[PDB]
Amino acid sequence: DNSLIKKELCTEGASVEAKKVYTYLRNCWGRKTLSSTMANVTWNVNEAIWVNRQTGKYPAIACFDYMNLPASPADWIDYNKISVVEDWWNAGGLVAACWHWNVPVTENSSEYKCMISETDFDITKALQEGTRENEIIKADLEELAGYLLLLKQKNIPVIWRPLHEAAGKWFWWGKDAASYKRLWKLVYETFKQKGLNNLIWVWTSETNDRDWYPGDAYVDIIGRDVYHKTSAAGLATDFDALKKAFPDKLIALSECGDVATIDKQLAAGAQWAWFMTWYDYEVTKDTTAPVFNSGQHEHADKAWWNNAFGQPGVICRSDLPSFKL
Ligand SMILES: OC[C@H]1O[C@H](OC[C@H]2O[C@@H](O[C@H]3[C@H](O)[C@H](O)[C@H](O[C@H]4[C@H](O)[C@H](O)[C@H](O)O[C@@H]4CO)O[C@@H]3CO)[C@@H](O)[C@@H](O)[C@@H]2O[C@@H]2O[C@H](CO)[C@@H](O)[C@H](O)[C@@H]2O)[C@H](O)[C@@H](O)[C@H]1O
Ligand SMILES: [Ca+2]
Ligand SMILES: [Cl-]
Repeated sequence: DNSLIKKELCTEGASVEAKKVYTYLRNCWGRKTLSSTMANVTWNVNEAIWVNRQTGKYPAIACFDYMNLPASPADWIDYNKISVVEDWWNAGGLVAACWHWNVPVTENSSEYKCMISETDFDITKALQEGTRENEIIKADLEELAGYLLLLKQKNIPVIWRPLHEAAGKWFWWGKDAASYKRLWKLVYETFKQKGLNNLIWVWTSETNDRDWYPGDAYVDIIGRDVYHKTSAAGLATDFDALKKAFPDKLIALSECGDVATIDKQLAAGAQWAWFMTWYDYEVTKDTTAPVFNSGQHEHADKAWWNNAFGQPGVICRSDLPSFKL
């Protein structure tokens, strides 16, 4: 029974494809779990290709990262070149994106980071009109809205997960809950101003952090990021806690590495809407290097993925229905 899960996206006039994707996810709730991989760093499906070469199947969802706004467009990274994203969608896969929001390490720096230990960027100043920090984030949102509009123009919906792990307090946007929620609302309202109706909004919870929750008007799905947790009972306890906290929303395992196998998690009752393994930089950065074939992987290796795909409840790319017209 999925009747508790809200039926409509929080976005007024959401795109036809985004509604189809959301409806399918809602229909899968409690029955199936989608598989997902992260890009190697930002803008490729190298980890999806790796999983196929390890297992014979592709993950359902491929995720991309808009982290490289400061350098793009550039010869080595150009978010205007959306062919990698179109190709994956046109091969029948679902598209996701997150955003490590990189900001100057200090005033006038040419180096950009997101962790609080590596940048003194102040969110309080970023929300004050016209400060250096405010003009920076407004210019980033303006550039990113342009990139996402290229996908909306192509009728590609995006499972969109910005500003993640806020209550872990290790990113610059996790200074305090009140400014965090103002920043989320600013992103949401900016993207609405630019007509981005193709986004399904995923808010990443640290559990027990309702004061950081941006609110029902700005969130569609709840995400949870978990590393180094090999007790399946522990993961199911987290799953059930999030379910009690947000009874009307899908709950996903939006990042994971070094976690119990999916069969153990499902047996324990953790029925995530999807799981996405993080990328292993050295293994998948080059699909033609010998390391690409080893099967070893810092977050989920060949055995883990072969176990996941051997489960009835797990959806691979070929199991998905069509989300086009
Ligand atoms: O332009 C400004 C930027 O320059 C630097 O990054 C560019 C550089 O990125 C390399 O990947 C890094 C990435 O920068 C992150 O630091 C990433 O952090 C991840 C953590 O490792 C961990 O996994 C965490 O959970 O998640 C984080 C988010 O992904 O790590 C990776 C790996 O170290 C890599 O892509 C480089 O290739 C790239 O540099 C370019 O390289 C090409 C050729 O390969 C050159 O032609 C270009 O001129 C670049 O040098 C800086 O780190 C950024 O923060 C930012 O300042
Ligand atoms: Ca740029
Ligand atoms: Cl497949």
